[PDB]
Amino acid sequence: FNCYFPLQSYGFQPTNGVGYQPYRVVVLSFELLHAPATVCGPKKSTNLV
Amino acid sequence: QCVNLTTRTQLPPAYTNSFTRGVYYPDKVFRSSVLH
Ligand SMILES: *[C@@H]1O[C@H](CO)[C@@H](O)[C@H](O)[C@H]1NC(C)=O
Repeated sequence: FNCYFPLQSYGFQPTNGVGYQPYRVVVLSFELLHAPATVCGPKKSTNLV
Repeated sequence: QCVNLTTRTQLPPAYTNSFTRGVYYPDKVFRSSVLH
């Protein structure tokens, strides 16, 4: 009474419908202008004028 | 490791005031000759 076990598991079966099909979710997070950016795409740098 | 110092003596939590302490550059953004 007034006591529940919070830890639970997601039921995963390959025959379940699309509602129960697990989707791996990778949330992409970033910081803007808070530091020099060390991650930048392969965009070739140019000369300075 | 867990060995206590013998001659060590406790002291009450005395307090001390600071003057300019706590002032720093907020971040990598630079400013000069201005008041922000
Ligand atoms: C020192 O002695 C106290 C009281 O017996 C003990 O709780 C503690 O674990 C010992 N070790 C240190 C260095 O605090």
